[PDB]
Amino acid sequence: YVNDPSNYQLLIKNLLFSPVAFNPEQEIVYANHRRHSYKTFHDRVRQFANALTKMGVKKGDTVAVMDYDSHRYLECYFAIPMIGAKLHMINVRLSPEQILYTIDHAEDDIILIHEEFLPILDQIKGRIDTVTRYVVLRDDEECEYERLLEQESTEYNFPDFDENTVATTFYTTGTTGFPKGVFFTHRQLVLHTMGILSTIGTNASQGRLHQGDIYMPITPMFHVHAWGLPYMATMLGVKQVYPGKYVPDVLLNLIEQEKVTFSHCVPTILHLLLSSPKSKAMDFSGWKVVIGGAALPKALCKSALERDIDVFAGYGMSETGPILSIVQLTPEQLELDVDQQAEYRSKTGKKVALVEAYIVDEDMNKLPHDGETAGEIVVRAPWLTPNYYKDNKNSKALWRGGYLHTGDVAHIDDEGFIKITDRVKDMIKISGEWVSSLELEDILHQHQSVSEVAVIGMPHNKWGEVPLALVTLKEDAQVTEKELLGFAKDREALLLKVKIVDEIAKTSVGKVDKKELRKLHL
Amino acid sequence: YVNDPSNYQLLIKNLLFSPVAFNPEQEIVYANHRRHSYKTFHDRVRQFANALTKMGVKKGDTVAVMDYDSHRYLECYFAIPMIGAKLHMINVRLSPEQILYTIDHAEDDIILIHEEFLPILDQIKGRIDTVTRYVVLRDDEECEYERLLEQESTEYNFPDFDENTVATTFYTTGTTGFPKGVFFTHRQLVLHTMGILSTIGTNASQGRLHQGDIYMPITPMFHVHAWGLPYMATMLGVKQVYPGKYVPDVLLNLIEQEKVTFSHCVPTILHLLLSSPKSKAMDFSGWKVVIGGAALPKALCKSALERDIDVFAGYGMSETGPILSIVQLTPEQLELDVDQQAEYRSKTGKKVALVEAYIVDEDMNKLPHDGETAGEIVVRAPWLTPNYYKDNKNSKALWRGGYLHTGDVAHIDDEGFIKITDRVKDMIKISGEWVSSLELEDILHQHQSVSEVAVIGMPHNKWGEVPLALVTLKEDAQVTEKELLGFAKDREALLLKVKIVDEIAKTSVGKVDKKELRKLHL
Amino acid sequence: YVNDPSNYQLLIKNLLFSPVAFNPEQEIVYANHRRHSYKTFHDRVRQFANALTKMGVKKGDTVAVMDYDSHRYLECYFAIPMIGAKLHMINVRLSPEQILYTIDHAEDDIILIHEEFLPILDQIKGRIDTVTRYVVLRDDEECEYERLLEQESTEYNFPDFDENTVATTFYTTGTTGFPKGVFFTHRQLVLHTMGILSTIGTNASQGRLHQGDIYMPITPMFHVHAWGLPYMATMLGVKQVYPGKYVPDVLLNLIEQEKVTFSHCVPTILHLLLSSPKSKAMDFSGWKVVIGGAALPKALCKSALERDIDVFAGYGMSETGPILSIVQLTPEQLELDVDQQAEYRSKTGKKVALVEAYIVDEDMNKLPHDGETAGEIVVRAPWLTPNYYKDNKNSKALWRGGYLHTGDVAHIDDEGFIKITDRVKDMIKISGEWVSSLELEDILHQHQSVSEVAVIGMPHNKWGEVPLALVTLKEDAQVTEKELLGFAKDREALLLKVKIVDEIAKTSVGKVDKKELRKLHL
Ligand SMILES: Nc1ncnc2c1ncn2[C@@H]1O[C@H](COP(=O)(O)OP(=O)(O)NP(=O)(O)O)[C@@H](O)[C@H]1O
Ligand SMILES: Nc1ncnc2c1ncn2[C@@H]1O[C@H](COP(=O)(O)OP(=O)(O)NP(=O)(O)O)[C@@H](O)[C@H]1O
Ligand SMILES: Nc1ncnc2c1ncn2[C@@H]1O[C@H](COP(=O)(O)OP(=O)(O)NP(=O)(O)O)[C@@H](O)[C@H]1O
Ligand SMILES: [Mg+2]
Ligand SMILES: [Mg+2]
Ligand SMILES: [Mg+2]
Repeated sequence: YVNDPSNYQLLIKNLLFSPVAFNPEQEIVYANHRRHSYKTFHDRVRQFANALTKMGVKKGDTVAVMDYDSHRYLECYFAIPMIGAKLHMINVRLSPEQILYTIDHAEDDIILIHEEFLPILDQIKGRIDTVTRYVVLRDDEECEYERLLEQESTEYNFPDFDENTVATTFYTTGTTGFPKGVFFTHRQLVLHTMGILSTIGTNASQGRLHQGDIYMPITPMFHVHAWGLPYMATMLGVKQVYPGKYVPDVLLNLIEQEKVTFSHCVPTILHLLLSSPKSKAMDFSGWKVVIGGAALPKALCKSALERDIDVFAGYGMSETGPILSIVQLTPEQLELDVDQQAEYRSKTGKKVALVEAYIVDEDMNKLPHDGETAGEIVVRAPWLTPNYYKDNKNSKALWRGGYLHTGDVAHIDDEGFIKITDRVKDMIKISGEWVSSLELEDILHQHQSVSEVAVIGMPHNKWGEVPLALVTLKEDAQVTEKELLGFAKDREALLLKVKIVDEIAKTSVGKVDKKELRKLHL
Repeated sequence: YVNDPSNYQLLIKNLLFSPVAFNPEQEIVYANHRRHSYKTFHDRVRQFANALTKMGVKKGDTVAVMDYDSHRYLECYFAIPMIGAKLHMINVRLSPEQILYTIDHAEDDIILIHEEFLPILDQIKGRIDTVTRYVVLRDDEECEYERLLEQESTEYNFPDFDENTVATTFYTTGTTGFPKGVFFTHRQLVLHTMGILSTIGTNASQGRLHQGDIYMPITPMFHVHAWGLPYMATMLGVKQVYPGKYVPDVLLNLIEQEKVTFSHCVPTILHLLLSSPKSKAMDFSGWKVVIGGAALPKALCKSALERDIDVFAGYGMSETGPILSIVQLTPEQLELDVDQQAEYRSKTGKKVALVEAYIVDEDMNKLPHDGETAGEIVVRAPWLTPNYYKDNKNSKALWRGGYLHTGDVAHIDDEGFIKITDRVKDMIKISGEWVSSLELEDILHQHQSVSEVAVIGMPHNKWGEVPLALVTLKEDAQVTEKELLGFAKDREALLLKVKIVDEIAKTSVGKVDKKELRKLHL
Repeated sequence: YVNDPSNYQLLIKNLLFSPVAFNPEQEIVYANHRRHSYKTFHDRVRQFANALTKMGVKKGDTVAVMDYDSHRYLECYFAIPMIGAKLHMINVRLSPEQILYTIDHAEDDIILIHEEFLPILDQIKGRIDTVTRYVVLRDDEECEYERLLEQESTEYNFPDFDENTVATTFYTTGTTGFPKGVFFTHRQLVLHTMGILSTIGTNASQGRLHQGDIYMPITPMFHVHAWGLPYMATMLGVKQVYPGKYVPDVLLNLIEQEKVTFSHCVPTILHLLLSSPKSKAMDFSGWKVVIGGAALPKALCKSALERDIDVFAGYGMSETGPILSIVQLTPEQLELDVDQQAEYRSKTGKKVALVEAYIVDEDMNKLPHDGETAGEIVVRAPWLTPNYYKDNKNSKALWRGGYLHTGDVAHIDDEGFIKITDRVKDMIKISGEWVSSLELEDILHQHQSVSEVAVIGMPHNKWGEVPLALVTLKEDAQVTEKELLGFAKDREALLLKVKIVDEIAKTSVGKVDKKELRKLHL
């Protein structure tokens, strides 16, 4: 087969071999374990490509990875798609049965697994069918990955192919069902990297990623491509530090010792870092954390700002690149005091380059951006999944009306800021209105004796759903007093019914399992 | 969206609206039930398109059909792909559990079902999830299909789209596993129609389909697109007769009364037609039957030829268009007596236009075409399925080495004739050689007291498999005598071990279930 | 670059290596010069590919050919596109200045020229810039083509590429302007071959091309791909005879000696063949000539039919494949006497498979097919050129309204027969009506003393054009008598003005130059 050289294909190999800046002596660091350079990283990628080719991996095969944040994961990220194979990212926090389901669904050919998840694989080994090889990863010289890499040469000619070939795949958390498989191509990943770099690098003076930064991930990195940050960092040729296990002390040592300036985490990990005693005598005025898990609270943002940390929220939903929104503050808003700055930073943010992001009601009428009217977000972007893997009913509901349906209810204002209120499946329909469960669950959580609250909604057969607030307490506070306090705030008349429960069911990842609560409590 | 008009897309709507010949007053006949014209057929197709659009069917939806050969099936064949939807063909001869599996796997949106398969649907109705509507078809005016057609107008503007959009899908019989989903696009179907028309219409004087023929199908028509014949006939604008139930008497009346000249069936139906008493006083010297089920025997071919019937074999395997080979006789071979003509007609035939069809061993070395060396057939054609639906392990084994693996062992000769010997999974490996089970099962079936024979193969742990001949008899013939007769023919020394069984297990369609025999008998 | 094997590309190499029928011992014959077999033809094609690769020809280079009908031209037809280069066909009947213009416009890299056109090249050699090599072709062993072929081996691996790569190009005759460059791709040529084979091979009993025919071209073969016949014949594996110079005696010897059954020519050559004395004692009842030049007259058709020749007209216009219409007679019309059969055969014919062919007025309103209303023909087909080479103004006028504008006025009837009346640029607009010049020029040509007549049209500044009939006579017949005879036939009142001229200007090919007549006579 002969192709004309003029036709250019967007490939990940161009992301690695044609960076914005390449520094041969820049360091890739795996926490207290392994330091090497970029000129060693490229040779390592070529060696891994040779080893994969020797192993029988081809243009259609699937390699699954199950480990922590390390140099090996970045090497996989770059080497497996370049061969033409597909990289399946396994969520290690799922239950072993869910992991078995995802492995059978994806039909992986090779499995690279750390030596820490071996007991999990022991339970799920008899019932796995398609895997011809397991490669055990270790933090010492006894690693099979290192043994397989050290036999091959550092020379490899990476092929080019169509830019629409699938590169990566992973599964959703599954709070509402079984996990859903989402996949992306080489083109989509390259475009996402360039679009996000154009959006966040061109900011005037706040929340920008540039070639002088030092990057350390704090998100799982096996979920949403670690927000695409490991790709972007590799394009900038910046120093990269990989922590591994996420122990707050080792993280607060890696920051400081390595002078990390850019990272991204979730509100729980940020709270753990800020509350650790070792952080009380630590300098934080070089750190730019990006919070993208869910619903950055105002108090956490204010405390982080008072610690002189550049904190801003981002919004992505695991099948949209993932990045769709990033908080960017103009220099006029950089004067505002800590309260107003926290208010602006806590929002989901404005849409990134090449994104439509309309707000819509049902039937698709494109509600106005007045700042209080709420509706589902429908988006168009170069890096959206076209459907779900081996699913057609949910794929059909995903792209209804020619737009991707996120399933999140939000209100946009005149300035373009987006504020998510709830999920579509979690809204409470009283008569014809959609009542967000999050707002009144926060109202009830403002009580001193309330530990946690979940609102679901119970059928009335007269007007519709009626909110049901399942509350777990720490002290003795009475059921009637919750209703009295709720009447004292928020109009719900007498429709707020509160039930005291011993525990509130969670999911495997850690989110609240509302479907399980509906199963137990009507 | 704007497309340039110069770019031409191969679509089925071009197959219908730009035929080789269009005759407005040509007849479409449904046996003793409904006669109409082509000028009524086009209006009917447009009415069905309007009804489907009114029903909510869109460019990605799936419509399943479960009925006999009729005008309605042709209307579905043409109207469902033109809308952009996908036509799922349901094999009604499968067991209801297998039908449920295929329905769940395909995720059909609408189901059109005859009133005869309603009891089957009753068993499989609770466990079906994706179907929003069932349309019951009837042979009287009470048909819901006719009621839905008569409400709409005969005007419709059929959209154009990409020629790689999937048009049809169906599942394999499943003699070796569970059924496998295969799909084809608009381009592939159009190319298959044109290629087969070029191959069979240009024959000099034997076995040709031309614009003066009358076409009646005798194959299921819900399996392999009825060999693509209903499309091809519609391109030629020839008279089409649809029998329905396949009763030999009604078939032998439709031939004669309608003067059918071209058809296609399987050896069992042909034997039933030839053995019917009503055929003893019937003229057959205008009929050209195409036999494509499996292994046209020489005796049947000779008797059909003595009845002055133009009989020739065709080879296709349900995921290759299906047509790959057609027997075509040069005018020199038209002189040969009935025995030599039967020998030439019983073969699978030469490859059709735009087909490679190499013979190969294992490891892919492309064995010579000497006429006795046997190997697997590997093909390349414009109309091959790229993979299996929602399957990746079997898809990977399907296209190994860059060629489609049929799984049939055959030998090709210098003239180009192909003769299938067995299936790959049915070959017996004694020491290093592949022994076809079909040849020695025929040898054993030549016995007078043998009713049927199946050869599978039993492990020896010394050289390999050892053939095991499970034989069902009609009379008293002894186990030792089978071995003695086998030694008298065919070198197998003493390796032919014969076991007498009461019955031989079959599959749902009617083929011999060799996997079940291996499960019962070791 | 790696491509998946499932994706199939329509290429000419598949036309050669995957035919409908391949016969190794079938003969390719070059009249009284060279006989070889197909097994020699394939080796010759591979040798030519090796020689072209050795010469520096690449995937974008251009090779021009300037010779007669021979085996070498077929070898070029097949070998040059297979390499990926572009085959430029040079019309040797154009004036040397026009040939220079076309050569400079196309920018040919290599030129293969016969030893007969060498004096023409001598005049046009200084002013040619892009040609790095001339290869002189001869009918003896001193041919440079044979010398270049005999040095290479008969083994070559032909590459595959995109099916939209340009394969052939040539220029129009230029009766209305300068020649216009038209080009076609591999896909278009393959589709044209298959579509025409499906259309003409499936005819019941008249005018069909099958695998038992013997093919000899009588059209230039450097113009419109010789109607695509050399490709189609090669797909059928039929015997091919190439005459060379078109001497009527050698043609009438090649027919008879080689038993040619299928050919195609123009009315002038057919008249010369029928009027030759050697044809008076010749048997013609196996010959099927296809007449596609222009306007097959009824008298010629009747005389050819009385000679027991199967004659039918075809319509194509050098940028539409070219074939768009072929006359096909149903078996009911095969009973009709010679007069009615000649009437039916003289028409342009019905459209071939996959062709729309609407009749339209100006502004595009799609006039009815009543049989007498005339309008321009607008067509859609898989094998139409998308634009003109290096032209954008005429390309824009070519595809106005989303349909290709042929520029011919015709009327279609209820049965689908098309009858061209004139060209759009040749119609005479009296007040608001379009008067065909051909009809009244035939009326005037019915006079005994008229040798030839051309009607152009002279401005009146009152209602519009007024026909002007320039007539060249053989005898003394008077100007007034032409008008009197014209009034005796045909309503033109007194608007038919006739002028006697000594000679009527023709074009380089031989058609009447109406633009030159407008330049000389107002
Ligand atoms: N910045 C944010 N603010 C508020 N909510 C957010 C933010 N980022 C993400 N979310 C929510 O978290 C979700 C992340 O999606 P995902 O990672 O697939 O988990 P999931 O939706 O629970 N998986 P599934 O149960 O299959 O839908 C989004 O759909 C939002 O509902
Ligand atoms: N002319 C023929 N001569 C001999 N065998 C044939 C012929 N035509 C078809 N066959 C056989 O019949 C098969 C038809 O394939 P198909 O309709 O999918 O049934 P199947 O193979 O049993 N389905 P599956 O069990 O999933 O492979 C071919 O694969 C051949 O093995
Ligand atoms: N069967 C036919 N009957 C009548 N006229 C025909 C027939 N076939 C071709 N023609 C005419 O001949 C033309 C052939 O086109 P072509 O070979 O390009 O010559 P041309 O039109 O003179 N070149 P150009 O001057 O650039 O348009 C058609 O456009 C018709 O006008
Ligand atoms: Mg989600
Ligand atoms: Mg099969
Ligand atoms: Mg023209």
